[PDB]
Amino acid sequence: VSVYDFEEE
Amino acid sequence: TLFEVVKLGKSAMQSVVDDWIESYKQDRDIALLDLINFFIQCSGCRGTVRIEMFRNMQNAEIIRKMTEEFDEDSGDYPLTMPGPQWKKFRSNFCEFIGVLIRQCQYSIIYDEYMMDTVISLLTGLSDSQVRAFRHTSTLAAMKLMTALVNVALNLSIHQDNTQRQYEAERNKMIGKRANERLELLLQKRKELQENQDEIENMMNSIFKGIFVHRYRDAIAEIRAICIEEIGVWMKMYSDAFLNDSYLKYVGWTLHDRQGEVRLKCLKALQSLYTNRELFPKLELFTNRFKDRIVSMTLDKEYDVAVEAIRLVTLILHGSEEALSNEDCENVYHLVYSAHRPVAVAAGEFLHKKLFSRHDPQAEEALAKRRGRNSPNGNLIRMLVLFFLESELHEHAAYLVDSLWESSQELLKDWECMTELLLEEPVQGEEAMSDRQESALIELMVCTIRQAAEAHPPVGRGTGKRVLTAKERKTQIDDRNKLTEHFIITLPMLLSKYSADAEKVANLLQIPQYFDLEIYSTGRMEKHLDALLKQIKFVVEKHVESDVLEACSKTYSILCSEEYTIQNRVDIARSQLIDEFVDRFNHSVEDLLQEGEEADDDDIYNVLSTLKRLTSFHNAHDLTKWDLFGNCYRLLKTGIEHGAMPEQIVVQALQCSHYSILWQLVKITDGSPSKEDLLVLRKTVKSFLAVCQQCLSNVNTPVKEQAFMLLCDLLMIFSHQLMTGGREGLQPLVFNPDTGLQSELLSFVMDHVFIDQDEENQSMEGDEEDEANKIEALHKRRNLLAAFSKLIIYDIVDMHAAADIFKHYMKYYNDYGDIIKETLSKTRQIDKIQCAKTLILSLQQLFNELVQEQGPNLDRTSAHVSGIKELARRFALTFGLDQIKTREAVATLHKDGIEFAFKYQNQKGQEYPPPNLAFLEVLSEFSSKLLRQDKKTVHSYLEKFLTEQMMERREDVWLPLISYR
Repeated sequence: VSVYDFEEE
Repeated sequence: TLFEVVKLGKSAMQSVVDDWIESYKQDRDIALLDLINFFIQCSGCRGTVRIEMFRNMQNAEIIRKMTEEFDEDSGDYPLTMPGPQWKKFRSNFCEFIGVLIRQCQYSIIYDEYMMDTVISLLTGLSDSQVRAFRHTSTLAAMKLMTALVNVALNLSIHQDNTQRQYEAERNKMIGKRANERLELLLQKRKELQENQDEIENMMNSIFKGIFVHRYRDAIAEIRAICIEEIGVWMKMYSDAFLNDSYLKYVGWTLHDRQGEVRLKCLKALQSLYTNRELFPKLELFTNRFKDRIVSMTLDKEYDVAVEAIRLVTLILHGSEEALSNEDCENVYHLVYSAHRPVAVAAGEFLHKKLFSRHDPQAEEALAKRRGRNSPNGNLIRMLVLFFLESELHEHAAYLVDSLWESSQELLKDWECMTELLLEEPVQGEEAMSDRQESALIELMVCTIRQAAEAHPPVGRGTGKRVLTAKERKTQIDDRNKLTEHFIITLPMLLSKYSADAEKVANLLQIPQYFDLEIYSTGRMEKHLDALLKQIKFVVEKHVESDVLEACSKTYSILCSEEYTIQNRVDIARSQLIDEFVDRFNHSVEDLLQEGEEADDDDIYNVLSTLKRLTSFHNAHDLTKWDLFGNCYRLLKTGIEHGAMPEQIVVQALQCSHYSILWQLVKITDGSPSKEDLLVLRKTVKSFLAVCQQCLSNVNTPVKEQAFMLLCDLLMIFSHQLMTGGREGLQPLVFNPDTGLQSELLSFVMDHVFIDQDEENQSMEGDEEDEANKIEALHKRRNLLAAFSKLIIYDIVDMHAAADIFKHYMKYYNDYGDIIKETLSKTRQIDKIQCAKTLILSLQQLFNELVQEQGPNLDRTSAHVSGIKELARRFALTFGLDQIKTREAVATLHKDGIEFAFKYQNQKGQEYPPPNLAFLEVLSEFSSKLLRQDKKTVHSYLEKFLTEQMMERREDVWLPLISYR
């Protein structure tokens, strides 16, 4: 599920 | 001019694609220049790329220069200009990109020349601040990479074939030429592998350079187009795109604030379900975003709700896992949506879900019917249970309409629930419950009425309906089968349910849809007569007004003289009404005398018999049995005594009115006499006296019934009676009485124009029951509508209707429609007198203000503001709309000026006018609509004024200043 955690920029 | 050639009617798109291919093989630079020029002029930039400026200096400064050299005449760009010529321009543009890139997939696309410059320029323009460049570049590179995805699919297929042939050779080691073929296959496999690696390189480049930037873009349409097409790809290429690496963008984009982007997201999600199952990651994402899907089921847009319901149906096809029972009941309430497509989608989902008794949603021989009269019973059973639990409706009309097309074969199998209603089937089930019986009967009412008439009910109505041949033949043979089935079933249906009033009322609406000549062909008039005797037993056993109305309407339908059976039915009608005449005479001749007592039993018999007689006299001409003597004796002893039940007087008045109008029917028949003409006029005059007494009677429903009967009498004797080429009806014409007109106006004002609970002439309606406020409101609207219908047709004085026109703001929500329509119609009848009565309405409101507040008038209060707003909407109601446009305005201005100086002030001072604040009202009618007649109106105004009135300019005379 951790790949879908938005951490961009 | 490739932009113009592609735009202005390209004969064959592949032809100019091959022309570009030939030019590229001739020289790469000129064809690249032509393609870039095509894309730039597709972006709306009228600048033209040259050979050296393309070849030498880079793409970012090209983007800056074309931003400077956009050379616009308008802000529009070719992706949003009106339609046709530009719509086919956009389609040709997309098809040119697709065919051009896809045709070169074999040899040209591995030269590593055009895609570097194309990707760089398109990525830069997609990062450009200009919306036109961003949109056009996103579409261009988007079709480019879609074509590249297709190329990758073709390369994967070629890799699979060469791997299969490599393994096939590796089976067979015999042959030197076989080994040479093996080495050739290995070389081909390596070539396809490096081609796939190159395609993956440009795939990743385009993706991480364009799609990641532009799904976060501020433009909704770019994101919507991207999501729709990515769902298209993931539908067609599930080899590499069916993973969370691309579903993360879909999950992030599902929470978009724009309806169209979410619509495209739902389209993409349906593209993941359509048309192949099953995949585990699809169900993982479905279980992840079930809440978001059911959120979109209740979205603002109807399209998004429809797509979400269809996605739910797709999940039910594939998963049957994520949806919960509360979501199911939410969609069951969506079955009762006002919007018909949403309701029909919900009903189709419900039919798919909750109908699996013997249909496994699979092949036949056990799914439709097992050859017996039993399997479909349980489908009927949870239809009945669903109607029982659906307490959001007393009728299954919307539910059946939603379930109409999805369950067409099931809803015509009427024989099944017919044995599950009457004759106790062999299934061993429980007794058919009375609530369940009424529910099933209501379902049958809905299904067969939708079987006869195909139009959806009100709110769902369209009015643009066309009948095809298949539709009409299905309608006709449907009518045939229901006729032959239900002429059989209705006798013992009634025999089982004779005492059930509401079930009889429900069951007697179907015979309105029976082709009566089938009886002549089917020879089933005997069953008709059996049902006539059965409904005679019901009529003599039931006293309810509604069931008598239903029976009378049923008789009127079967009193169709165009069919042979009219004599046969008229036999039974005459028999039953003759019985009721005899019973009425026997009961009345003992009720009218005092005697002992009259008790409640004779009262009940008289009331029941007169109810039946009035009901069957409404729809049928029964004046051959002149019972107006008995009815008029009853009405006159009600006048004299006044101590006897209300409903008897109501029935007597309505029956006498029915007799009078049925006599009125047989005088326009081309044979008018004179003796019976004067006799009928005298009876009408006696009825008018009785109605006036009942209007003066203290009972308020009796007052309303007397009012509406008087309305009917006056419209019968109206001025439009002379319209239809009549001569001898002139003696019949009776003029209204002024005292009666004042009584009518007083009744209307005491019992109609009420919006509070202080009057207590309107029933409570506080509890949300059948006795709600809406019934009283609609009844008062109906009474006001009847009064205004008398007003507009030159019958009653419309100066009384000025007091109705003045209530347009105090009763806007209740009767503003009626007041506006009446004002419009009276304007269309006589606009001058309409304006005179309109300014009279304003004068009446202003005089009420004078009474309430005095001569100071509180010019800044809410009353004056409301009157001035009424003046504004009255002034905009005028203008150049009808004949004598400004003459009515001039007459209204003269009347307002006369009223403004009508009264003079006794003290402080002589020259200040009382009623001066009406000039503020008239100032809205002066405004700036006119110009030439303003001088004349001012000349009329200055007659009442003096020079001392002219010179003074203060707060008291501010209305005069504002008017001038």
